[PDB]
Amino acid sequence: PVPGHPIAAIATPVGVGALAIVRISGAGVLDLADRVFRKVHGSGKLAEAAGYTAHFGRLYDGEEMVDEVIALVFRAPRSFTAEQMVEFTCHGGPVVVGRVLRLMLDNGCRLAEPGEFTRRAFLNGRIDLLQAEAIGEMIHARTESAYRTAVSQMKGDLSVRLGGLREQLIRSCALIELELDFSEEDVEFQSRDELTMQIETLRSEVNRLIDSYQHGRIVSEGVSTVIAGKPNAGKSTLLNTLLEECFIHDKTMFRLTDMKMAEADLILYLLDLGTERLDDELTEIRELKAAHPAAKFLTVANKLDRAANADALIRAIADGTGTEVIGISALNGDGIDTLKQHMGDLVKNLDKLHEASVLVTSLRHYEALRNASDALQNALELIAHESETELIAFELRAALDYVGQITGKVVNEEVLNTIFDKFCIGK
Amino acid sequence: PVPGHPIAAIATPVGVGALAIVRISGAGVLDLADRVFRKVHGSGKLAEAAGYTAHFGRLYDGEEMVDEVIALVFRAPRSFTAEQMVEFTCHGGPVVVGRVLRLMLDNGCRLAEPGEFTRRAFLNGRIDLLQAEAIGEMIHARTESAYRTAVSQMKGDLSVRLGGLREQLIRSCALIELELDFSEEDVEFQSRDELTMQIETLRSEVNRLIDSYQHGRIVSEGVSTVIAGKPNAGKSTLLNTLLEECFIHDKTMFRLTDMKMAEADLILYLLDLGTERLDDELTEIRELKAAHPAAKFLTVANKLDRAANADALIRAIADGTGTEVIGISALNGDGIDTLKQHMGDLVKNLDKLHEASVLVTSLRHYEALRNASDALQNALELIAHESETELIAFELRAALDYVGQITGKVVNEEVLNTIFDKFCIGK
Ligand SMILES: Nc1nc(=O)c2c([nH]1)NC[C@@H](CNc1ccc(C(=O)N[C@@H](CCC(=O)O)C(=O)O)cc1)N2C=O
Ligand SMILES: Nc1nc(=O)c2c([nH]1)NC[C@@H](CNc1ccc(C(=O)N[C@@H](CCC(=O)O)C(=O)O)cc1)N2C=O
Ligand SMILES: Nc1nc2c(ncn2[C@@H]2O[C@H](COP(=O)(O)OP(=O)(O)O)[C@@H](O)[C@H]2O)c(=O)[nH]1
Ligand SMILES: Nc1nc2c(ncn2[C@@H]2O[C@H](COP(=O)(O)OP(=O)(O)O)[C@@H](O)[C@H]2O)c(=O)[nH]1
Repeated sequence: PVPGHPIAAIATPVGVGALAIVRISGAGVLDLADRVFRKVHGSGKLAEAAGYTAHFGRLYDGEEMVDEVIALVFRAPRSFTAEQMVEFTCHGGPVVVGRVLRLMLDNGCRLAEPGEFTRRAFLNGRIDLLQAEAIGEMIHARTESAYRTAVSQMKGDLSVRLGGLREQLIRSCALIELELDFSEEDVEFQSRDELTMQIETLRSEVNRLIDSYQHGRIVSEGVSTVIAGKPNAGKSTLLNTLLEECFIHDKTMFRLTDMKMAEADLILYLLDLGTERLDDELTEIRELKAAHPAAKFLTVANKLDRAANADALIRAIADGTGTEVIGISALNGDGIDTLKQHMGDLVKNLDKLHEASVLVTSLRHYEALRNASDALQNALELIAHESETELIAFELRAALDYVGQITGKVVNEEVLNTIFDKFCIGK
Repeated sequence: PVPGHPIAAIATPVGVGALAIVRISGAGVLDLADRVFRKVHGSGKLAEAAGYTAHFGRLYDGEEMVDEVIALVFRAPRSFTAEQMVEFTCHGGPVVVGRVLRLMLDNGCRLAEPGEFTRRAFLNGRIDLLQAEAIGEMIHARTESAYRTAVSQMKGDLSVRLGGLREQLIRSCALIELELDFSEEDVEFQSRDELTMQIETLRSEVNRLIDSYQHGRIVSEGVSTVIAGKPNAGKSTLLNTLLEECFIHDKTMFRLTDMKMAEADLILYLLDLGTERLDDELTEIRELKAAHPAAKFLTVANKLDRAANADALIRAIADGTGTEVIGISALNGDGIDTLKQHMGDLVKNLDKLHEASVLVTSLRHYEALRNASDALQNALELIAHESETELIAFELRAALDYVGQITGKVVNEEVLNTIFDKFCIGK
């Protein structure tokens, strides 16, 4: 259970508050703490204290009282990082808290890399990659549904389901992984008949998951929306009135941005109604819609506040493009309520299984679940007819390898880096 | 030791972090905690737990897992508020932390008024008014010297010294407070000779303190500086290049502002060098200096970047006003280093006793120490010659009343309000 280098970090948000937490972790941490911590009543040393036990004392830079704090000892595996840690919670002043962090840093600790604490929690096996990512997802969450999704993932709901898939991928895999030497007349009395039934129910279980990512990505990172249109359309004017940037409506988040339009849930084409000289740029809107059939298209006719006649003009833009058109005054803010309601339509019209089925989020998992079900189909369709008995065991191990990668069974230490660099120093 | 209404509050700074602390306190708080907290391994209830003991469990809104937290039980008088409190430290996401606070609020707690926690700590007598104010002073501190000053006051250094004054004000006061009935031929063999010596050493001890406020106010709330001059002088241009607003230089803070000039440590008069048509507004600068003799005056000749000749002009502004003049280009930033150095001169030239003498800060204390030494002089000079023996006991009780007010011996519950309204919700 090797401990890491002692590391320290401010664990609470930057700013002014009643209290802050400096948290240190790693090899010999509470011996280090003892050099600077001094118990106020009696001298019960921290290194002598039980886990989950709090101590009121003072921090010192040699006769220089840094602050009055409360030290929380954690021991053994029974901590967040699953190593030795103490957590000073001090007065929540920026100058004070910074002094505390420095004191730790001067007396043995190094500054924590971003997400290193959770990284250690995963590496020590207290928590898995899903759960690790879930911690991050919760802290950054800005929607209720995003928050609730991370709670589920932290609780491990997905991990349970994925563990229930590793089940057959241990069962049916090791069943053929023992063809190594004992292959003379190996059977289980019509055994391959049940193996196909194991895979068919196994692959369909993976498919139920790969499906939820459509809803999941929306809940996690919101409905990605592009605002298109030629210069002077009103793009800027709409953007800041609706609030790279995002806003919330009907418990759903919308990521507004410009430029990769491949992968974009909703396209809003802005064109200045009755103002456009060259109005056959509705040919342009016809070929945006055509180039992104997966997206939801929505034609936003701007500058409705002038020319009070444009009902026929709206219908002409509609008919000429086959898209849906909405009249908008981005300056005044007219019909915006109607535009917003049309935007909230995207989530409403999708699918969504019985709420028991947990939503998979994050591209990484999706792609792996795909890679798994492809290897599963390779065993199902490509191999299961007349093909060999050694190449089939390759595909099954490939699937178990893929399902396991999402939970961290196979550590990539670059998959980890992209995950934890996303975290902030302190977690 | 009457407990207050259970109150809850986010105790950590607003924002995004690894961890946050919701802290609740008051009557029956850990019974309330128990309705929502659920220990993860075993069911050791919080209300059954020892003080200074931490518990890892989950918060719930009835089958709805709010978060995975760690509860810290505090009991009896042995807590910050000196009442029953638990402190949940949860994942530091704004959505999460807010959910936690709501859970507390829905299950018995009310939202804490600002500074109520420290208010309770003072009211329960765990801590005094000085120490109470010191907590605030530390959290808001933005200078090292401001930080170190609050630490001293939190440690109680001033309180010790002031307690050492309450000494004689109990000794010499009750010595004459027993003239109530036992006055027939009361003596202590030439007793009044030592009483004057008690007061003379007592009043001079108060005077040592009233003196430190000159340095103290600077350390606490910084050198208050007014930037004066007629429109188009360059006031705005200087202000934002030097950074209502304040900046730091030579470990000292400068409060820049416009208008009450009564009470202002440093006045900078800006006038556009070589640019001023009506240059006999140096009559105006002569009568600012004359109207505020206590302040430090400093004539700042702006717009030096044009007219490369103004050495003679500088000297003319100098000679015509008897002030010190500095050439400044507020736009380019020339001679600003020289202006800053002249500003740092104010703190350097003052007094400062041997560093053992603690700095009194805060107008409130100052005025009270004055009120005390005035009552002390009333006993010393007004009374001690031929005056009565009943009116002398009035002045001595007045001094003890004044010295005691600064430490909270006499609670004003409006003195308290102005102090704690200054605090933020959570402390
Ligand atoms: N003071 C504090 N420190 C933390 O590290 C922390 C909080 N609070 N609040 C939220 C909590 C959530 N995460 C956890 C998870 C597990 C453990 C832990 O000590 N693990 C033991 C539990 C066994 C037990 O005591 O019942 C384990 O062996 O799993 C600590 C924090 N968390 C971090 O965000
Ligand atoms: N978790 C936490 N809670 C707090 O309330 C708190 C921190 N940390 N860190 C800084 C500390 C400073 N203030 C104090 C002061 C006294 C006590 C206290 O429990 N008083 C007992 C001490 C006796 C003992 O255990 O030795 C007393 O009777 O005076 C708690 C916090 N503080 C708040 O800002
Ligand atoms: N009358 C009117 N003018 C608008 C409206 N929206 C934008 N404009 C004007 O059109 C100009 C360009 O708009 P802008 O949002 O910057 O479009 P963009 O440059 O393509 O992002 C601005 O100077 C606005 O004054 C609108 O709804 N009504
Ligand atoms: N060349 C030059 N122009 C300046 C300087 N300082 C200010 N100005 C100009 O003087 C004008 C008024 O300055 P301002 O700071 O607003 O003075 P205030 O209105 O009295 O606060 C501005 O428009 C500046 O362009 C300087 O140091 N050099």
